[PDB]
Amino acid sequence: GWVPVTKLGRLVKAGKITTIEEIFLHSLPVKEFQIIDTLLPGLQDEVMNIKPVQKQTRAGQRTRFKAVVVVGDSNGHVGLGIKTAKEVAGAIRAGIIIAKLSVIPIRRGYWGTNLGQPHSLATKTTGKCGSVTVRLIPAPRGSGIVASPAVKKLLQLAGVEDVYTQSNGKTRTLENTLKAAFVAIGNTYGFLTPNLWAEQPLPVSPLDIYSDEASA
Amino acid sequence: GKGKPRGLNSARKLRVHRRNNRWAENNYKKRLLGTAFKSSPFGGSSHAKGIVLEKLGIESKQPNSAIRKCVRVQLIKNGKKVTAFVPNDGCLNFVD
Amino acid sequence: PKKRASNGRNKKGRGHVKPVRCVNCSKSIPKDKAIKRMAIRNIVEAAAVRDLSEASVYPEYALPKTYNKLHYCVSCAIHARIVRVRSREDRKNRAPP
Amino acid sequence: MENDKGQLVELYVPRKCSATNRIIKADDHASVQINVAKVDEEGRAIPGEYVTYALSGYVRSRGESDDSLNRLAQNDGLLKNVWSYSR
Amino acid sequence: MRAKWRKKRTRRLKRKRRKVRARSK
Amino acid sequence: SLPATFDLTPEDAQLLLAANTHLGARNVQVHQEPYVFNARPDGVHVINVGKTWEKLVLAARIIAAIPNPEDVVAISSRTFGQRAVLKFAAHTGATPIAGRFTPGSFTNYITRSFKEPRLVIVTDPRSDAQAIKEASYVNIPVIALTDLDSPSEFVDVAIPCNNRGKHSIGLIWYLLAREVLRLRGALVDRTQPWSIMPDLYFYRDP
Amino acid sequence: TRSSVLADALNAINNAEKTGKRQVLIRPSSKVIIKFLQVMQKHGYIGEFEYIDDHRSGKIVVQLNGRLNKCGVISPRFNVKIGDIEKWTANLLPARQFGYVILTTSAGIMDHEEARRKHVSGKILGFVY
Amino acid sequence: GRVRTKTVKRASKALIERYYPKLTLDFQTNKRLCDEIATIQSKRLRNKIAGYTTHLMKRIQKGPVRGISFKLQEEERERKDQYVPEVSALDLSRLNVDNQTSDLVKSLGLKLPLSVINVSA
Amino acid sequence: AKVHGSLARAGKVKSQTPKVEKTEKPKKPKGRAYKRLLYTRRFVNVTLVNGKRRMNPGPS
RNA sequence: AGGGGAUCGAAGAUGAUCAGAUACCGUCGUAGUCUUAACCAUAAACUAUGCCGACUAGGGAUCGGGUGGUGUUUUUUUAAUGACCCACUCGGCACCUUACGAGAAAUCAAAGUCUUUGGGUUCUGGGGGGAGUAUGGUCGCAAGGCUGAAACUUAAAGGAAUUG
Ligand SMILES: [Mg+2]
Ligand SMILES: [Mg+2]
Ligand SMILES: [Mg+2]
Ligand SMILES: [Mg+2]
Ligand SMILES: [Mg+2]
Ligand SMILES: [Mg+2]
Ligand SMILES: [Mg+2]
Ligand SMILES: [Mg+2]
Ligand SMILES: [Mg+2]
Ligand SMILES: [Mg+2]
Ligand SMILES: [Mg+2]
Ligand SMILES: [Mg+2]
Repeated sequence: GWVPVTKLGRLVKAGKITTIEEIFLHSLPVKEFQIIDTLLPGLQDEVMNIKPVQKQTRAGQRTRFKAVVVVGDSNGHVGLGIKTAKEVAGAIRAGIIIAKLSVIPIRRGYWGTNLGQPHSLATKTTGKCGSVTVRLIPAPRGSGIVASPAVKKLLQLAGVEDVYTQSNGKTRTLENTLKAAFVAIGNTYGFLTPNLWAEQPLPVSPLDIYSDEASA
Repeated sequence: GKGKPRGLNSARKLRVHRRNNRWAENNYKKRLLGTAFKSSPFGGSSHAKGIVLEKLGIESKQPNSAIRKCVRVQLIKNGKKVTAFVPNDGCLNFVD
Repeated sequence: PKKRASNGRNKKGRGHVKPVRCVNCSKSIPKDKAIKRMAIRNIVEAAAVRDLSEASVYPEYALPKTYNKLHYCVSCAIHARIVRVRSREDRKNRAPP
Repeated sequence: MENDKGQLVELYVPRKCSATNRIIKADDHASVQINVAKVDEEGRAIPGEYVTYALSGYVRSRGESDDSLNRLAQNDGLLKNVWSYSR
Repeated sequence: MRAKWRKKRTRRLKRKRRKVRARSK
Repeated sequence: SLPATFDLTPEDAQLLLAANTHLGARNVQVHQEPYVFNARPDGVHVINVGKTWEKLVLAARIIAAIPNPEDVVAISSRTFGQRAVLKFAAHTGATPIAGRFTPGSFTNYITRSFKEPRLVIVTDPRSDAQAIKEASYVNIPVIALTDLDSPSEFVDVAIPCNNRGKHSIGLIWYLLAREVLRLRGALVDRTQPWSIMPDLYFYRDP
Repeated sequence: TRSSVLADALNAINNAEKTGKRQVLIRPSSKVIIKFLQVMQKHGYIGEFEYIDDHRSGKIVVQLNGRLNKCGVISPRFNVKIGDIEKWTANLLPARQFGYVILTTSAGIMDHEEARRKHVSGKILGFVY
Repeated sequence: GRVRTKTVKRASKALIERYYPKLTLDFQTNKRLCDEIATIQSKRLRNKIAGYTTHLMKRIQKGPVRGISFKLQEEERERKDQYVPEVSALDLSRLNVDNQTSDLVKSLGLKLPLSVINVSA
Repeated sequence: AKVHGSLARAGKVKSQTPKVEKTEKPKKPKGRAYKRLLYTRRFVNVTLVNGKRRMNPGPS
């Protein structure tokens, strides 16, 4: 069982909030990972690499392994979680939890001639993460993911079909190349396009509409 | 202004500036100076023919301890002397 | 990198400060880089004046005071239990102890 | 946004900061949703009905969430001259 | 080593070369 | 707008003046404070008493809009606020936190003092900067009593007042609970003086 | 010294939009300023703007809104041909369904689309999106 | 060393919080309560429990000790909290106001008794 | 360094390796049939899927 | 090249120190330190931040000028002045806080307004060495300055932080 302790986990157990769409609309923090795997049961985990990092001690080195894990369903959502632990097996489970908790929405648009089922990104998006810049230029149809193999999977798992990529700095130390795209692929819902200028009535957050279910 | 001139009529500065800094490259240096023609015992070619003069007992760099069994060769077309390695297990016997 | 912002001294807008010499070893240290410690003292003591007190005409005369200005250097100051050393976070404090 | 024949796409039309008109990302935890009750001719609150205000994390980081609401509320009439346009 | 007295070794070196060179000239 | 009954009555204007609430800070000023008015010589500023009135009702309007009374939280760490915070929270849900704030009371769900407030109240932003901090981390609004030297950073609608004043802090807390109860329905009569004396919400040294 | 009033004007417009403001002061308000902003306000990016007439050169006060993303100048003003409009719009626009490349032609100041609707070309002034 | 440990600090603190109307400031009586009111695995701990109990019970005699709140202790704080004087200290004892507040109220348009006394540099 | 050394022991191990000859084995198919053969052992065969679908793990 | 040559003082003589000590330390000590006339063109000549122009956050202090204020003091209680006080301003040497911004971090109101990449302009760099060497010019009385390679060699020191 889950037996949640959180306002959102209580609703999600109660089934009062049905999709993550309401979570993202009012910017609700997510604390325990049961909220994710029950509202998005279609996420698949993919471990990118396991690299050891060592601390120097009085005598010898103790070893812990970094574990990058990328999650996401192939329609609209991606999560990147990086966690280190003593043993590789334990680090994989913990990095999965952070990856689900870090899930962000994605904006998919068109290169033009919006036939349907958007295939690319709506705008040029850039995410800088340290030295590296990762640029995501939307691509026309049939172009696919023109990207490095490690980045390619992160864009496959987010539902991007056609995209271009341009990099800078050291791409070949991947822990934050995958954080430069995550910023870029997450900055999709930050750019204000002319098709979003309209003003909305500010929907009331579910915590206030459904406050009658509070635990105490 | 980022350094370099941006004037619409400064192509002369940009082209000449690029010429002067192209010399810091190594391939552009060797190509235009023609060093491989003037040096590098071949004539810019990939192969050369010569006569074996003797065998050598060159010892290995760090970290490695071994004898490499090379040969001194004097080239035909220009007469220059080079040292060449004889790669395989025991192929120094065929190059006496 | 730069260990500190002023980074040796108070020279900001001068270039030259016409240096002085250390009181211990005579090192030609810059005057604004110096470690000036004004020394103020009584001419004799605050404890042995009792013995000198009964042996003086002009009762409670002045007990005059001795003044000095000492210019130490970095090597001399650090070596003799002076401003010697602090933590990286506490080097910003410009108030005297 | 929309495809060729209706069929609304681009889920999660996000909100806008009431002051800067920028949008609020999902990970913008420094943003605030403000519900202010409206009271009519009785002095007693009417639960469930609000005058809603949303502020982005940018203004709150800069310490003008208070100032923005002073002008925001006054324009709706639920304040008085506390905010003056001329400076 | 330090750059002052590798620079200084080279100047005593350059002094030596011009001295022996001028003998041929 | 307002029914003109929420307007500041003269029988409450002297209380604000009897508590020296209009007394501001020194010549030191924060530009984020447009509430200053008509400074005295020797470097004394004064807050327009008109402003702090509807700034006060606005805070109660937000408080009354929160459905559950206990989702309101008030934070006190300063000496002059421990008795005020608990007295205000005695007459409302408005669950109080006083003394040590044990940082991580908003995040870190496994902490003993985990709280998920719909809106918090802090007496002094500088002494309650930590309480203001996580409210900017887990999406929580903040109501603060602010003088002209206050750090309005990460603070929603604020009350211009004199946090230095001994009775100014208590009275503003008092008028806070008075106006919250009236809107909720506890005080049907607006003209009724709320017999509970404002001297209740004060600080005593012994 | 000052070389482009448009660069100084548009930089002031961006720095006010970066900081969240609704207004900015523009000095010294050349003719190509109004023409640049007149194009900008027709597309809704800026809106109301006001010309303060001092007897020296003029001033402009602009009322802003959060629609604008970036508004800059490409210097030098290259000659762009009717076939080279595509390269400019691909390099300096976020996408090809929105955004405008402002470029001066013999027929006044216009965007990259109005140039295509009129099939005229000229020199490039800047961009707003 | 004679500095008591956590297992002596915490067990003792748990007693006054719950046995305030109970075992007194005399050690030899306290230790004959602990041996039956609490299951302590070792005598040496029980002897140190009734030791730090007496030390804390001797503190509570003269004033209260901060960090200890037994529910009988704070009635002084849920009786002093309602302590209110009938004098109504917020009322008028005769209000003084500087010339700044003189025209401040006039700007606000309120009728208040203003015994104005000027305070200036 | 040194350019002299033991040149008398060149080819020490190659001339020292015991001579084991190639065993006679049936010919493998060439061209398309090899792709037919390789496809069978990899995709429609589950012979070596021990933990990771190894191709030529050592005998164990 | 003169004048000067009181101090200190590259060379050196001694006394130490030391296994050695032609070093550090102690005693002396010439060229110089000083100056006039003429050369030298270097410095970690450092803010290791080219110059010009624009905009973008708060705070106090100070220097020069100025503005206003029944403000204070001294003169002739009393004017003007001058010196202080308060508020503001223009220019300047700086400092304090924070990061929405930048950076590789250290840090930075400039090292910001840069993959959302264009204000103008000058100079310099392209792995570490060989090497600021060789060579040819050129300036200088000289010391050397300016300009300035190649052959050949080879995966091997830090700007920065972290743990020991
Ligand atoms: Mg690259
Ligand atoms: Mg030009
Ligand atoms: Mg200098
Ligand atoms: Mg130099
Ligand atoms: Mg330099
Ligand atoms: Mg500048
Ligand atoms: Mg100044
Ligand atoms: Mg100055
Ligand atoms: Mg290179
Ligand atoms: Mg090199
Ligand atoms: Mg190697
Ligand atoms: Mg280092």
